[PDB]
This record gives sequence, C-alpha cells and structure tokens, in this order.
Amino acid sequence: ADFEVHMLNKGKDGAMVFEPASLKVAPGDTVTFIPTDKGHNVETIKGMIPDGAEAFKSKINENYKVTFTAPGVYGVKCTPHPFMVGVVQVGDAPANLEAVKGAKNPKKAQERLDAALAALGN
Ligand SMILES: [Cl-]
Ligand SMILES: [Cu+2]
Repeated sequence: ADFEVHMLNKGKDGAMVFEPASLKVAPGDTVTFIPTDKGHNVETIKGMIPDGAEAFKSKINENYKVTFTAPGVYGVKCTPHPFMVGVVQVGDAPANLEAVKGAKNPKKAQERLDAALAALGN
C-alpha cells in the first residue's frame, strides 16, 4: 500500500505539521512526503529508527518517497522547523518504542511524538 504525508505551515496541531503525523503501515508499504507549502523537508530523527532501517533526508520542497520494511517506529522531523515531527510505524509491538517515547526533545516536539505513538495504539 502507498500513503501520503503532507508538510504544512499550519494544521489542527498548530504551526509546522506533518499531516497525518502518525501512520501505521505494513512491511513493504511506502510513504511519499509531499510539501504543500514551501520551506519544509523530511528526515529521520537521530536514534529513532529501527535496527535494520536506514536514515533518510529530503531536500527542501522535494517530494520524497520511502519504503518501510524493518519493523518498529520511525521518528521523522523537518530540518528548519523544531516542532515539526511525526512517526511512521511498521507492524505491531514495535521493539524500539522507548527510543521515541523516552527521548528528551523540546516539550512541543516531544508531546507531538508522544501523541503520535498513542494514536498508533502503543
Ligand atoms: Cl520533487
Ligand atoms: Cu517543516
């Protein structure tokens, strides 16, 4: 299955958001990150992807497709915007939940990550 995540200056969750900010996918599914407004990108957060997964980074304004196979949670961020974060989860019972959940980001970033994890049923 293929999914889309858009990058926005403003959403229900406030300034600088991924929409949706959480997505549960099956191994082999893809997500394309599509900027709706200028000035955004996507990249993995340091230490927040599974064993077996590779880090990634897009250019500002670039449509960027990633295939997710390794099970677990994947924290993503936007380089220029500090609060702009999201989580992609592959499978059930992710093994690296604590890497995201137990992290120490600014309050707004951490609350968005934590809400994403809860939305995903963790
Ligand atoms: Cl592009
Ligand atoms: Cu952004």
